[PDB]
Amino acid sequence: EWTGDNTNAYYSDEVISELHVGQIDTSPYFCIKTVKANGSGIPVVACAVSKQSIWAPSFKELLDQARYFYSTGQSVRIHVQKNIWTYPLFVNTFSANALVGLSSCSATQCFGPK
Amino acid sequence: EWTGDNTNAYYSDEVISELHVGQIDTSPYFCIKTVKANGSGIPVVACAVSKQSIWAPSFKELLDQARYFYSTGQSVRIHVQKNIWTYPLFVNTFSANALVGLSSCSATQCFGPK
Amino acid sequence: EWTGDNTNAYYSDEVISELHVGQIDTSPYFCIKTVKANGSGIPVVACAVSKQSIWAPSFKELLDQARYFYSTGQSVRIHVQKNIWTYPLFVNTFSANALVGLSSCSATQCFGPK
Amino acid sequence: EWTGDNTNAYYSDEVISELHVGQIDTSPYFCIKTVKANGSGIPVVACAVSKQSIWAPSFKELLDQARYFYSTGQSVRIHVQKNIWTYPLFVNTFSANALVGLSSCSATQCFGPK
Amino acid sequence: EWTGDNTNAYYSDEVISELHVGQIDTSPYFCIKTVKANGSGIPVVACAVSKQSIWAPSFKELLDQARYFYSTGQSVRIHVQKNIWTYPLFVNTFSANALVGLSSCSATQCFGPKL
Repeated sequence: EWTGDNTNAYYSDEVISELHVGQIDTSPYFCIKTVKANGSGIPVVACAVSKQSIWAPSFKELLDQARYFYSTGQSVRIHVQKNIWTYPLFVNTFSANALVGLSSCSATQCFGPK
Repeated sequence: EWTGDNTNAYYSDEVISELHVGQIDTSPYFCIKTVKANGSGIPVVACAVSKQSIWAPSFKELLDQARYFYSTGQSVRIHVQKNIWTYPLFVNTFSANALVGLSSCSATQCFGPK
Repeated sequence: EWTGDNTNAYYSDEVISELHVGQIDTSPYFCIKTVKANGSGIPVVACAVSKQSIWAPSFKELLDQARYFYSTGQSVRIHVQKNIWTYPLFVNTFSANALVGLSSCSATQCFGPK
Repeated sequence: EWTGDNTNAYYSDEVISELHVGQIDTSPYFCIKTVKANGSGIPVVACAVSKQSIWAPSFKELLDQARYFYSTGQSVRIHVQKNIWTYPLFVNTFSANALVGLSSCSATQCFGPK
Repeated sequence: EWTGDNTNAYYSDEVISELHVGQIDTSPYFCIKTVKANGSGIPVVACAVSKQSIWAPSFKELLDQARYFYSTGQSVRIHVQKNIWTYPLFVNTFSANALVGLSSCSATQCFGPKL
């Protein structure tokens, strides 16, 4: 598995606009909301859940990095794997996307897989 | 269990105004105090205790997130479970509320369950 | 045991003026110096020793919180247990006080036990 | 082995211009892009993979230090070992350089091996 | 052993002017360069190596603290044990000093062991 696998989805030139932390079924988790920096498009929602999914090893790295990029409001590419979380009420509040990666974006390019 | 369960309570458009750390019965703990950004209402007090209650696994995550929102002073939704802590001098100093989640808010919406 | 036990001492409306990190007998330790915000009185010195005493589990939490309040210079309540540390030159350089809690005091009262 | 070994390469007076975090084969990883502070030359790309290569033990230290130097925009010397990473798609997006060390610089010199 | 043992050395009112992170012989390490705030004397270099020397338990504590003091530029007292590291090339680039403690200073006194 890799953040960059073409079975994962990504969204470029986004800003993390909201951050949430909680717990589900013994797992601390966090979710982020991101919107296009130019103000267009539809928001993206993705979550990371501690000890849950193949992406569990990266939970702390992603939490720390989402925190940083959130605090600067800088433009980023968000990488997700769709249809991972299955609790329907959780999915309805947030989404089923597992967050799998984060890349800074310049005015010209995003530093990550495409 | 989930932050979003309707057996938990929540308060929106609050700011973390005080923060305390300590230890009880060999467990690190922290408490926060939040007030409405607009000055109305009464304060919310909630505590997390590192090896107590079902919310134990997210102690560190909530401590780090509470520090972040405290240092920025931004408006948040605080999620609590009432009537958890039982030590009377502790409850009277702070409250019986366990802290179970923190959601950032924009001017119009809070990014978390409701 | 609890930060708020009446066998412990506390000093309100202080600021953290100095911070030291070191090691003794294979244990990381830190100490802080605090003074009344208003200049009155004498300083308080207290240390946490990572591997020693019932307060050991709270070492990291206390160090992280000591660092943050040190960096802001905001008013705090410092909570200590007196006469616990024993190495004579250590006590004489610093003190025999264990640091057992830190409360913010940005308001009328400090947010912690008294 | 050592960051300063003959058989590693280094590039001085660089600024960390991009940062990416992800996961590959159960291992969190991060990559950075650096460019010369004075605008000259060609960008350097280097990655660290938490469970892989002889540099694995330093993953957390390098991640934290890369993050700090990124957040400050300050001039650094970057040390890499060439031809480490093998997954072709990964190398194409980023590079095969393993990050093995970061050194801060002043105007004239960098504090690290030469 | 103790940071404050009189067999250790210390340098008061120093500014942490450079910082380096790397790896050696399986261990993450970091080194710092300090200079007297008043401009006098010679720079001090000291290093901490994860899981090496008696001071290994304090590696993360000292790294975090060295980062903080490095980022502020404030005046500090640096405590070292001399002649600890033996890698020849490593010592040539940096020094043999193990970092064993850091103390903040006011303009008139450092909050740490002396003598």
